Amino acid sequence: ETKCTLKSFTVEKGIYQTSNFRVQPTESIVRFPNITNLCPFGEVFNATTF
Amino acid sequence: LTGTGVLTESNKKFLPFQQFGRDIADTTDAVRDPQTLEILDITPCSFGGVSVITPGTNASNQVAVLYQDVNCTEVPVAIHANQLTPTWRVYSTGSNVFQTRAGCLIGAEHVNNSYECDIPIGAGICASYQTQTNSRSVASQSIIAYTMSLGAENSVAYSNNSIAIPTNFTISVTTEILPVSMTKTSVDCTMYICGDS
Amino acid sequence: SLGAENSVAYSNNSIAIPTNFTISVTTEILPVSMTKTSVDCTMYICGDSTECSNLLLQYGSFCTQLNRALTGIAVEQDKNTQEVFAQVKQIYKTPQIKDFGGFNFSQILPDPSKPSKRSFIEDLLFNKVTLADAGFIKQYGDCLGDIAARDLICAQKFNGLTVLPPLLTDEMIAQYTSALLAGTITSGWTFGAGAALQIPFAMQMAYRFNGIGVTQNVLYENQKLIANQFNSAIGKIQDSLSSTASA
Amino acid sequence: LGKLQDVVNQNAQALNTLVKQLSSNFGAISSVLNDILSRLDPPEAEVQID
Amino acid sequence: GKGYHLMSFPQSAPHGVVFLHVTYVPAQEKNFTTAPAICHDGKAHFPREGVFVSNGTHWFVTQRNFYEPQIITTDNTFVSGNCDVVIGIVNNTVYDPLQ
Ligand SMILES: *[C@@H]1O[C@H](CO)[C@@H](O[C@@H]2O[C@H](CO)[C@@H](O)[C@H](O)[C@H]2NC(C)=O)[C@H](O)[C@H]1NC(C)=O
Ligand SMILES: *[C@@H]1O[C@H](CO)[C@@H](O[C@@H]2O[C@H](CO)[C@@H](O)[C@H](O)[C@H]2NC(C)=O)[C@H](O)[C@H]1NC(C)=O
Ligand SMILES: *[C@@H]1O[C@H](CO)[C@@H](O[C@@H]2O[C@H](CO)[C@@H](O)[C@H](O)[C@H]2NC(C)=O)[C@H](O)[C@H]1NC(C)=O
Ligand SMILES: *[C@@H]1O[C@H](CO)[C@@H](O[C@@H]2O[C@H](CO)[C@@H](O)[C@H](O)[C@H]2NC(C)=O)[C@H](O)[C@H]1NC(C)=O
Ligand SMILES: *[C@@H]1O[C@H](CO)[C@@H](O[C@@H]2O[C@H](CO)[C@@H](O)[C@H](O)[C@H]2NC(C)=O)[C@H](O)[C@H]1NC(C)=O
Ligand SMILES: *[C@@H]1O[C@H](CO)[C@@H](O[C@@H]2O[C@H](CO)[C@@H](O)[C@H](O)[C@H]2NC(C)=O)[C@H](O)[C@H]1NC(C)=O
Ligand SMILES: *[C@@H]1O[C@H](CO)[C@@H](O)[C@H](O)[C@H]1NC(C)=O
Ligand SMILES: *[C@@H]1O[C@H](CO)[C@@H](O)[C@H](O)[C@H]1NC(C)=O
Ligand SMILES: *[C@@H]1O[C@H](CO)[C@@H](O)[C@H](O)[C@H]1NC(C)=O
Ligand SMILES: *[C@@H]1O[C@H](CO)[C@@H](O)[C@H](O)[C@H]1NC(C)=O
Ligand SMILES: *[C@@H]1O[C@H](CO)[C@@H](O)[C@H](O)[C@H]1NC(C)=O
Repeated sequence: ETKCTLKSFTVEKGIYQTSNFRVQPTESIVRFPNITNLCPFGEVFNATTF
Repeated sequence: LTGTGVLTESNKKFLPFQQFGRDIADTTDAVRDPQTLEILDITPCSFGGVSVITPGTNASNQVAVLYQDVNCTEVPVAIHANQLTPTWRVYSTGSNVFQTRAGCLIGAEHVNNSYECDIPIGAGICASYQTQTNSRSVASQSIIAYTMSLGAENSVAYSNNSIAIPTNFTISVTTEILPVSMTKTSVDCTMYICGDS
Repeated sequence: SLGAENSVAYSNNSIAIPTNFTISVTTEILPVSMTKTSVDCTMYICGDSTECSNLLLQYGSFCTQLNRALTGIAVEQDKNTQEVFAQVKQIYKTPQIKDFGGFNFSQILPDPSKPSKRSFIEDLLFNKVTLADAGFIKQYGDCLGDIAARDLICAQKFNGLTVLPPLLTDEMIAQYTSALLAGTITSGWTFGAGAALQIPFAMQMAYRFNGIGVTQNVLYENQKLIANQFNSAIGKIQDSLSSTASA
Repeated sequence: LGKLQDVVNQNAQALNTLVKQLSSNFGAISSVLNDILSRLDPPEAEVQID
Repeated sequence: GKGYHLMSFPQSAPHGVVFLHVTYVPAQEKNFTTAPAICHDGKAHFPREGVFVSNGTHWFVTQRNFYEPQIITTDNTFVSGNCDVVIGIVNNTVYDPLQ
């Protein structure tokens, strides 16, 4: 990570404030409300007249 | 509303119609779960306080880690060691659990000596790569984290009646370097930001 | 108001000579360092998102020098603190016999009563300055847990805006100040050029008077009022610093 | 030699950056003026050039 | 330099200068007993361009930064008022030329 945060394969003596390269998100979650109801698209787009 | 982070239960107070709450500068940090109506809290999946102390690649491969302003009890919680590689988890806990006033310093052992500072670390503490391998039995050259030597202590013996006078002087020649100029440069208008076109 | 007007009365033959002097102690403050800071590359300008990470990698590699510049600044600060208080490497312990003439020096010297070696005036100056930034340790646990409303320190820490601590502890600077004080009150000014050479404080005062042009027999003929004036000046400095709270 | 060397290095380093930063896309499709001029017509390549 | 300054020498360097400072840097200190004044014949007899330094049962005037003992003459010291004032004055015979 120290090599990457300053972009070099050779790192000399000292202290270095590295960037964030350790943790990568691996799981995705989705939370949507309980609706389970469709629009009247068939009652609107298939109307007798507009 | 999508985003990356770490969720956690929280005691935040939300208005009945409110759905999310932002940070100081337009950063949604506490969302409300729609399926349970309970309040969650989003913390960034990034803790930037990690300072790596190295003796140089062409001197060794061991390194020390300094997490900023944390105890050595929350470091696996802070950096999420459970989601990290085993090599990183080695630098999370262990035997070298030295704690300083600028976060603790897993990776390097602490000594009671007062050697002169080699690599500054934080408030008072320094570190150095020492060839203790001969001193510490069969172990290897290692990184140590001492406290700085404040020069050397001395006594004057005032005594309220005493004069001190030199008898033999020592002419000394000292070198002091000072930069007086820097390499002047010039830049072309078009040939840099447009080349030739 | 252009100050106050005054007349001198030249008269072409007239000598004005003082008869009674008034030792004065004046305070002058000087900043020697500033709070070093560091900033993370992606945490600020993309938060936490892989898509913005890709777009930043494609956009450029600016931060590679930005942090560098800030890094240099940090180093500079340390050097400043290491250049003002570390003039002499030798530490001189406070004298064990407190008979520096009529001078008392009971407030400039370190105070053994307090666990910290912060003398008296140093602690008063610590209390006068209201350090409101993230100087006190704002641990990550405070930001994560036991939180009710957002504060700016947590936002700074979360957006990568970290603040490094100074290399030298305030106790360490106190030790330097105590060493320099002991050297300048016991050895005069010899330790600034060679070793510590004992000078009785009356002899040092005579040295300094001879330096400023006023020959000896002015200190020695009457030094009790000189020490009384110095003690009164120290007391006035303490009172002004503890009352005004504006210096 | 210390600081006497350092300043020189600094200057050189700055110049090197001023070259190595010519490869930054800055939001354009490609950080190569010739490639944009050869791939896109003036009216559409103008925004990338700006 | 560190000690008392004597002279300096400049040397050219790449985009810079190097100063060689020559300094005194006294050493080999010895600590003796001392007094601010000697009350001789009821006179303070303060030292002039020097300090009083006493060996075993002796007294001398010497320069501040070097050990150059000298006998207590009337040219090495000057008087100023009765010595009851001086605090710590050690009385001694103040030798005199012209005698
Ligand atoms: C929304 O629907 C989910 C189911 O999809 C509900 O979750 C269930 O809650 C009951 C009671 O706590 C549990 O016994 C079930 O095991 C849960 N199932 C799942 C899959 O979560 C949720 O309570 C509903 N919320 C609202 C507000 O209606
Ligand atoms: C100056 O005189 C003193 C008094 O005898 C010599 O001894 C020192 O006394 C002080 C105070 O008790 C101690 O702290 C020192 O440790 C003593 N000497 C040492 C260096 O051990 C002192 O040696 C004299 N200075 C000289 C000869 O340079
Ligand atoms: C000697 O000092 C006295 C102090 O009063 C001088 O008198 C004052 O001089 C100033 C400047 O000319 C005037 O503004 C004051 O009004 C004077 N006051 C008095 C009381 O006379 C005096 O001038 C000085 N010596 C001389 C003669 O010049
Ligand atoms: C020198 O300073 C010390 C500082 O403690 C003085 O001691 C204190 O004096 C006050 C009165 O002025 C007392 O109320 C305190 O109880 C004293 N404390 C101690 C620790 O002694 C001392 O009096 C001063 N001496 C002078 C005036 O030179
Ligand atoms: C020089 O000034 C000082 C300061 O006022 C004089 O000392 C004062 O003398 C009076 C009368 O004895 C006292 O009431 C004050 O308390 C003293 N103050 C101090 C701080 O000493 C001194 O007498 C003056 N000397 C001359 C020659 O003018
Ligand atoms: C040396 O100093 C001491 C202390 O002051 C002198 O002792 C007294 O001196 C006064 C003034 O000469 C006399 O009136 C007393 O009778 C002395 N008493 C003692 C204790 O002897 C001493 O006389 C001085 N001697 C020299 C060399 O002048
Ligand atoms: C590493 O150091 C050694 C000894 O100075 C040297 O011989 C070698 O060429 C160096 N290699 C690297 C990686 O710079
Ligand atoms: C220093 O010594 C103390 C006991 O005097 C001990 O408790 C501490 O662990 C030591 N620290 C080291 C060896 O780093
Ligand atoms: C660290 O430990 C100290 C000592 O118990 C405590 O006061 C402080 O709150 C702790 N900080 C964290 C973040 O756990
Ligand atoms: C004078 O000083 C020298 C050097 O310290 C010493 O050897 C000699 O005995 C002293 N003589 C006296 C007591 O005057
Ligand atoms: C301290 O020195 C002064 C100098 O005048 C003297 O009067 C006093 O008696 C001395 N006291 C001690 C502690 O020897």
